Amino acid sequence: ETTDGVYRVMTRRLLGSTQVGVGVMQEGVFHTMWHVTKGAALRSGEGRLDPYWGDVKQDLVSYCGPWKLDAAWDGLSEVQLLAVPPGERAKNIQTLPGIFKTKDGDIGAVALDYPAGTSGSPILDKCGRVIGLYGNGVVIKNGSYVSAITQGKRE
Amino acid sequence: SVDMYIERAGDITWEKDAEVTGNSPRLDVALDESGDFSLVE
Ligand SMILES: N=C(N)N[C@@H]1CCCCNC(=O)[C@H](Cc2cccc(CN)c2)NC(=O)[C@H](CCCCN)NC(=O)Cc2cccc(c2)CNC(=O)CNC1=O
Repeated sequence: ETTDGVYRVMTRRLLGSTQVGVGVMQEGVFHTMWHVTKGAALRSGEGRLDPYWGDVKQDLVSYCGPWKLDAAWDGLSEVQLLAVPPGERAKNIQTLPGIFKTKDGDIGAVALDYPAGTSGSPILDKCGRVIGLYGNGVVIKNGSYVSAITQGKRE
Repeated sequence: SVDMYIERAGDITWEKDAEVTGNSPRLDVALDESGDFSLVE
């Protein structure tokens, strides 16, 4: 129920399902963006995953244990979004990040535009390590999208 | 209540010889205490 990999986050009531996001299972912990689950518990098969750590400002939440993803964008190299869009199989998109310049420093950012339910898809370095999650971003003047490469702290 | 659940969707693997794309924008942004980014204009 916690096998390593990328997962869709789905909701259903009485009718069909909706994909609200995506996340990463690593080292027994499930990692997604806070806005996907709002910190609610997750079903995994017959099991229940409870939120362990989260932070609204970083827009991140981990389940079953503390945040495990610690790889960082090197500030130089191309990256891959492993996009898991609603209704489509996972696909890798390579890009050279831009930069969100903030008063607290620079954050890598990817100019790649996918449906809202792609939120939580992992962004990878060339070793396949997850350097952050896709889906907290901004809309620029022409209506296109730029996502921060959002990474947590592994304590 | 709403059934929020997960389902496996793949292995996490860098793809060699991948489609490379998108630009590299240099944006001035602010981050508020609700986790929302906005453009500084
Ligand atoms: N608008 C374009 N071109 N592309 C986006 C791509 C979305 C990728 C996944 N991320 C999200 O859904 C988050 C949710 C979200 C929303 C609010 C707060 C948080 C948590 N801090 C998270 N979202 C975003 O970051 C952005 C910027 C957020 C700025 C702070 N509030 N929010 C939007 O894009 C809204 C939007 C604006 C204009 C048109 C459309 C949607 C219509 N597009 C779609 O209906 C599918 N595409 C789209 O929605």
